[PDB]
Amino acid sequence: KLPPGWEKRMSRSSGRVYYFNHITNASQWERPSGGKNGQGEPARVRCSHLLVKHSQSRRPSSWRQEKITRTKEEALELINGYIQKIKSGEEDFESLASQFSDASSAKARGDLGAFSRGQMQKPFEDASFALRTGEMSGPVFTDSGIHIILRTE
Repeated sequence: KLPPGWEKRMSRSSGRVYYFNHITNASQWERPSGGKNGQGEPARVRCSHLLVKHSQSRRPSSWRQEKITRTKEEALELINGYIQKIKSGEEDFESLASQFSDASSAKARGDLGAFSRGQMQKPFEDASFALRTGEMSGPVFTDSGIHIILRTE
């Protein structure tokens, strides 16, 4: 049971049971599903994203700063921080993407418009098509950096 990529898990050195998606890297306390079959994946999706680049990004540079020097671990720490902030309700995805995304799409609040498979980098693509409308991904790693993805359509 459970939608694609989803599996029930438990925290190490902890007992907290939760659900994790191996494709989007998303984690949540709520069970992802409460019967539709042969549904497959959407042929086209619309997603927004928040990208945090690091020194190993295929291009350690963005509109935010001339030279990206933070490491991958530092970027992941920032990504985890944005996720937690969005999940608490303290900040919203759009405002954080507009302010802190190292991607130029920040001017459009992270919105990338609609796309099909074969257009984006594989990891980003895989997470995007495994998301259901309104869902947000966990940390997704690509050559560009680390992203937080939100499917809007």
